[PDB]
Amino acid sequence: EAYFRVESGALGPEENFLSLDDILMSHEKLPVRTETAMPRLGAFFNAVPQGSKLELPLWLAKGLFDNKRRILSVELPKIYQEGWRTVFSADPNVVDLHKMGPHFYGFGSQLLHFDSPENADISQSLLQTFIGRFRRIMDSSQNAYNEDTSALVARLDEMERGLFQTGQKGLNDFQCWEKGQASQITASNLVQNY
Amino acid sequence: WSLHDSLCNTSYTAARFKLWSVHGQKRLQEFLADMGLPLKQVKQKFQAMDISLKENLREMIEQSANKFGMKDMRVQTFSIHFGFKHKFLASDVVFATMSLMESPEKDGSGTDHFIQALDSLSRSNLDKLYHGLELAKKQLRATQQTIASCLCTNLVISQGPFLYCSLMEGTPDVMLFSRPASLSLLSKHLLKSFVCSTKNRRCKLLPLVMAAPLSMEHGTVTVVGIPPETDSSDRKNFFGRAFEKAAESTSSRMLHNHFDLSVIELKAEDRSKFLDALISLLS
Amino acid sequence: MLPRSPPLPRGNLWELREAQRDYLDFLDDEEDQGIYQSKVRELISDNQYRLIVNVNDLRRKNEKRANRLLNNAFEELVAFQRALKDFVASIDATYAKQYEEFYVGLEGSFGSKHVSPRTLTSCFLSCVVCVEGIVTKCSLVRPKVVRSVHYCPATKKTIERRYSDLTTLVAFPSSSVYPTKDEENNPLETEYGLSVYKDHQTITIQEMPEKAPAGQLPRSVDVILDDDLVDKAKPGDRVQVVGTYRCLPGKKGGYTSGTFRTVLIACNVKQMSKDAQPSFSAEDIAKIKKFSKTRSKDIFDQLAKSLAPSIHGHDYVKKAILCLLLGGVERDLENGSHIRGDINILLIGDPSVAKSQLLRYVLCTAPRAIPTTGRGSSGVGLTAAVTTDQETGERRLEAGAMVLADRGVVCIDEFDKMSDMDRTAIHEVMEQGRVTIAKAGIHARLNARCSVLAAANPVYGRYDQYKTPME
Amino acid sequence: MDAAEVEFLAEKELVTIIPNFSLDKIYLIGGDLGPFNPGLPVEVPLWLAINLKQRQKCRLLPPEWMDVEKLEKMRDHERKEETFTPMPSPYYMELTKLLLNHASDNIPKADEIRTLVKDMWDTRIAKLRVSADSFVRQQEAHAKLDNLTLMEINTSGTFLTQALNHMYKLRTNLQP
Amino acid sequence: ADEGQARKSQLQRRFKEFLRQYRVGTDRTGFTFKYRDELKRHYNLGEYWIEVEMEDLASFDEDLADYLYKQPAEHLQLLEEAAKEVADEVTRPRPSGEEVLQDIQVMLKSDASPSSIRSLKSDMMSHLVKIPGIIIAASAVRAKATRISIQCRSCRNTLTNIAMRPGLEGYALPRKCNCPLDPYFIMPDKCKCVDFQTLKLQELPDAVPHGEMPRHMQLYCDRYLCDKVVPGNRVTIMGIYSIKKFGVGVGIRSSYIRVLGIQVDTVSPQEEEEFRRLAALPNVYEVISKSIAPSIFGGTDMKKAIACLLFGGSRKRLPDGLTRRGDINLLMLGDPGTAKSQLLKFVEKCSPIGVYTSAAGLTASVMRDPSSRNFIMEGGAMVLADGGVVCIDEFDKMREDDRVAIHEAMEQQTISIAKAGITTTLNSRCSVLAAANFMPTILSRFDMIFIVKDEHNEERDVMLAKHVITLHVSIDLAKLKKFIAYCRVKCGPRLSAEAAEKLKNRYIIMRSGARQHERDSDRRSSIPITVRQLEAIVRIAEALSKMKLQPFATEADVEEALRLFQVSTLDAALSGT
Ligand SMILES: [Zn+2]
Repeated sequence: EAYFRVESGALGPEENFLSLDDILMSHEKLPVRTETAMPRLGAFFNAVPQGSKLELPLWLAKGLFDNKRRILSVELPKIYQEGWRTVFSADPNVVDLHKMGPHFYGFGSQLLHFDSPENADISQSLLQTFIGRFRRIMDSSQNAYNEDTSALVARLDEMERGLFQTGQKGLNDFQCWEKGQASQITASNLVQNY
Repeated sequence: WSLHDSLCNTSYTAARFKLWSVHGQKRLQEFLADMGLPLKQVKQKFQAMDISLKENLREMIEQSANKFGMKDMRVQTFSIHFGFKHKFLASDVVFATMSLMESPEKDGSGTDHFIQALDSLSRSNLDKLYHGLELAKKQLRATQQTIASCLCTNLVISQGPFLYCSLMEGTPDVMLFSRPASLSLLSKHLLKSFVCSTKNRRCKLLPLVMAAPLSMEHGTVTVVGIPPETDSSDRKNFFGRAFEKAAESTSSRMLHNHFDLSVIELKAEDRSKFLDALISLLS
Repeated sequence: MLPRSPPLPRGNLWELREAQRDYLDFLDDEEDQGIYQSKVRELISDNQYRLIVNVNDLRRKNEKRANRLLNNAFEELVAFQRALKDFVASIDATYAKQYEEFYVGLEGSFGSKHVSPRTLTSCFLSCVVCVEGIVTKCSLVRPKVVRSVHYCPATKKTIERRYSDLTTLVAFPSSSVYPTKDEENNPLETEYGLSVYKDHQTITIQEMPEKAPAGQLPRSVDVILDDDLVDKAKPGDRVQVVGTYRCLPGKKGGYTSGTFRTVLIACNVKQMSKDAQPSFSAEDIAKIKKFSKTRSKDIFDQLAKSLAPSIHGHDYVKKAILCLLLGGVERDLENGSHIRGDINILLIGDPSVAKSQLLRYVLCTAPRAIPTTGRGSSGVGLTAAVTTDQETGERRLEAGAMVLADRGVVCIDEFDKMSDMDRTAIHEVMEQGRVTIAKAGIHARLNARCSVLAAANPVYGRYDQYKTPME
Repeated sequence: MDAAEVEFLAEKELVTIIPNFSLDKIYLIGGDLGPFNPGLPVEVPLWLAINLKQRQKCRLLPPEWMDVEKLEKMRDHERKEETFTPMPSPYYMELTKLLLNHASDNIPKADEIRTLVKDMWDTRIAKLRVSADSFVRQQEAHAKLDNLTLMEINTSGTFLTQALNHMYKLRTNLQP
Repeated sequence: ADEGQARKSQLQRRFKEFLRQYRVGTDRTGFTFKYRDELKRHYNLGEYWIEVEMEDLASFDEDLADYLYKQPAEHLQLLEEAAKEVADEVTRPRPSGEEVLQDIQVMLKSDASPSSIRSLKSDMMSHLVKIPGIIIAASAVRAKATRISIQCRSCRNTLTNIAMRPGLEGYALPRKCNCPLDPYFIMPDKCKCVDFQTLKLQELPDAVPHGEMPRHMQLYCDRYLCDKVVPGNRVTIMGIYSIKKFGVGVGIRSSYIRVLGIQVDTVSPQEEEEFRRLAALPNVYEVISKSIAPSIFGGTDMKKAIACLLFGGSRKRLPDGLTRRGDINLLMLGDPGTAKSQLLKFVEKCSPIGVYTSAAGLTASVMRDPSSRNFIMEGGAMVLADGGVVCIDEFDKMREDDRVAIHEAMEQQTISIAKAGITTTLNSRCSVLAAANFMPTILSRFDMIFIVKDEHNEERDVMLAKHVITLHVSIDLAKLKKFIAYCRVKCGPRLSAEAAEKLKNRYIIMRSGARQHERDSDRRSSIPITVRQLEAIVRIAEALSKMKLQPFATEADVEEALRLFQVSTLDAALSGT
């Protein structure tokens, strides 16, 4: 109630520095093709050729990128390719955005700092998927009371679980006021140890 | 409860009907048949019984109990309604509270059950009352299975001026009555069944004295004393003096711990040393 | 894993007037990129009935119609197939009359319709669905009339008659009375040459084994193929049917039970598993003609080294297994003789020397390979066994293992736990190449030109290195 | 916010009680009260009427808008109109909870007032999730809520605003 | 006739005022409208069913809850038509995509004493009953036309909106078109349908009068009661005992129970921590292996090993799709002295999935069906155990064919029969815990052999006198199972670089002497090491290091596992010679 973690800026211009969600977000891998040799460090993948397909975290490919593609170029995973961008248009209420994740909107908004050609078509997928999956989170979260919700929440990602936990915290708080139950003073964080 | 499981357990029709001896269990059958109550509706819970039977139940039962020698069958009490389905008689609250405070399985100090029973008297806790009605049932079905023991085995000794009984640990559901407060009711129902059962004319007017083991480690039992039973008994007990003077004479180890005097804890070895001097003292 | 599209979306790179006038506008397709005017012509040059459509396109073109088509499939597919004949007459009216009626399949990505026979409830009635699963039977292809043509030898006229049953998209039960005297005066006579029949089958999809909750007997569903979709599925496959869902009522004696039977009137079929590799690039054939020329000295050894890297040692055995995977040349002389062109390999040795491994690799490498053991295989179940049918009750010859795997590979592991009376059933099918059966009411000769790869544990449990190779 | 503070803001509404004790004017930091003449009406803030009722020192009175007839017309007016219609008091839910729980015997026909209030509430909540779905569905940038009371706002606000922020972000991530 | 609808329009109004007005809770705390709120919260989620309770209905209006016990057929309709008029004034205005009001299947439960199947006398025909039992079968869901519409054939006259009656009763099509005699057919395009199953309920085992086979009854589930129970469940049905109307004796009918209420008899954040700390505590190993065999005592190795089989290694898919095992196999050789049957029963009881077998068989069979007169396929036990564990005793009693097939099934982990008309495959994913009493190859299909042994010294006899009363007298499983259920599904253990060079040098030196062992003595039978046994070692170390949620195994357990195996292979060494 007073532990206010630093929130995630993974949807705006640039992720926050201290947010433990973005730190684990950017760690996810991404495919690149190198433009030069990689001397003195070919141990991991001593030198590495130019024109080689490698898998690197996102944070690494932040500074190793330039406009001229001096060191390496990037190509998007298939989840954001043209293939799946039609699937997410058929009916977005069917996809398991936890397997295709578990950071869909967080990752996809950082792949816009690579000035690829099809950006005007990724920032339209996300917008049209989130709008598609809305009337199923506005209604399965404000209307699921004293139920086992661990199956209404099995196909969501970190940007959506944060909202499914705000619908419930406002349902279970009006239903606790209606029943004269939110008058008793209780232990706040000690019942967490118990 | 159902209408059947509450005739077999009220210690006022479980005495008259003698619902512990197969010879008189058919009396219950005849009583039910004289009213037109199917034996399949009487066995089902009362809230689910058909609506066409329960019209004048509380009259066709008072009537057909004259034909059997039970004329004090209607009493005067009160009842409360809260809402849509909440309907209590003032003698259901009592049997539920009295059994939340004296639950057998102990979960802490002596003042852990007291709190849970004080809780279940305010309307904001109908989940304890509605729970303390499943203990009060479990108790009442485990009392007619003890008064059925000491009357199909004749453990009521006629030790002279007063009857006498005792209990055995090996019998099931005898650790439930270990408390020195839930033992008075068992004895007071035992006397009511007995006085109706025996054929003598002397035993029908002698007070009872009962003992059941309290503590195996200290090796001690608990003892009570109840007035001579009758219909119009004045209810003026007299054992708080008898036990005192008897322990004084024998000079044994006793404890008058409670507030009422007629309940004592006694060494398992001073039983006879105490009892003989008491027999002589009451005379 | 959820198949939310017939084209695997991961690695694809490597009144009734509005509907009919909107479908036509969609089928114009010229002004944007000409995707379908490149397909109508394409099928006219191949003489096809139906064309496959992508609903993914219908969405981008017109969302309202794409939604109204996945929820009222009947009234929309009777307007699609009309405004398709209309658009084929707008190219070649001569062709547009060769065929009675056109058809239109579907494919793409339906939102919640991608269901299994276990999830196919009764909220999908009259709705395009896309069922996946295994075929576990087929029916006998039978004609079915859709039009008659009669004739009056007396009046020299010619009357027709149009038929319809409950397995149409319009569903009026017509009677097959075949009129013989329309007016009591003149007699009639049917003309079969000028009438119109069509094909008709009935298969049974069944839920995939590894998708069942394993507690029950997995659910099934009945499909009604038709009009040259007919033989497109054999027992034991993995299909993705895309067809309307329908309930067909009945009445036996003027009194109907409410219970109905629901079927799936298929209008496309897809084999999920790719079991062929003839799709090569010109860059690939370039690579191939390079590699075949680089060095003629060391290309065989270099081929065999890269055969099964997951195994150490056994270079000779890999060499020979490669020779198997290639094969010889089957010569058939002029008089009619025949000489086999296959290689049969046998591997014996102590336990745990990767024999089963080599077998399980040769299985997946070659196309059309069949596995088999030495105890789960009888002498007759390998080649061909006689049985009967349940519908007709007359005998036939079910093909054993070594006849399914024709022009293929058969992998027999623990070839030594096979009784003496069972090996003998192979001596004809391993050299002469064809099985001959003369049972009670069956006299047949099946072609079984295959190749055997077999593994056998030696006697004495381990190879006593002192006795002799023959003992 | 949270319901237990809307309930705090709602205990400032004025109601009318009938005391049965003698007391002279009191000068509260929020006004004046009294004098309390036994058997004579007086108007006080709720948080005092409730607290005096619990101590058996008064007898409440039903507010005028709390009539079983005018309410049976509000309940129909609400279902006819297609926008949020004006309501008797900005805090009617909390009034008809606190009153009817603590003074249900001084209010005639409590268990019909209660059902009509709940009928109104169950509609004004249905209009919200339609007015909060067209917003997203059409990607608006403004929405005029007409006569929403603070309680309806607070029951589904901390979700709606938090799910519109994540939409503004997704809609303005391509400009730079 | 005219008073019929006038009564109904007065019952459908008193069943509506019940849902609209019934409250709970007291006046001190605060109230709660019980059924409006559930109607709304179930409609907005898209469920369309409430669960009315009969005690409430009784306590509100006493007459209605009696009609509902006497004429349930023609009153459930009024109830379900008032639930639809209340769910309309509560959720409206529906937002955009739905504006047609659905239909609300009103279930109903109760708290009343259950009858039994043997107490269904014919005077209970069309009265709500309440019986317990056990589901024994389950049909496949089908359609059932509810609102049907017909059409003439010749003149093409329609007569639509006809409503079927519920239950198992058909409909009598007219014959007076107003055209030939019966000119009416059904229009398949216009007929609303709902699902329906058909179960089979057997009477509880402890209520058979014990001279015969238990009797059973037939049910009829509906829209939302379908696919709610699985053959093997305990239930409590509230149905309308009724008769089939599809119109041994002259006037005999069939009878079923139209179910309209069903019940079933029997993870957390804070529960996670009692798994966490227990996996983290220093002596995490022995605490389990101590509380997995209370009755039988002696030689905890035979209990050490069983601890791993409950967890198992992990399933890897190399790039080649060449998957690897994820289970283990165990053999307990030795005399049948009934000391092992106890252990089998325990491991079966405390398993997430498990079957103890001595019927159709273990593996699949091909049997000539009487009806079909043809061969059909019978998947036995090892196809029903998905990831579970199968226990076997008397490994020489099983049918010759069956033993061959179990050999192949433990070899490949799937069963593929190619016989008369059957060519299918069934993935066998289970664990074999075998007890012996034998080729060097079926023996080598396992990896761990435990034979039994004893002594007779008088201090040993003091140990025996101890063990006497340990049986003369005669960490919990209820949480052990729910611990494994979370441990198996959260750990991804592999080996660390050092375990590799440990195992290489252990295994090479295990091989290096088998030569001089078998080159001289060669007693016609022995057992050498094989790479399958090495892979068994690796998948044992995985299951050890999964006890601790430790994502990387090390030398912490490899040597003790190797010594466990030095026991398990020397056992078969002594037995086979
Ligand atoms: Zn007609």
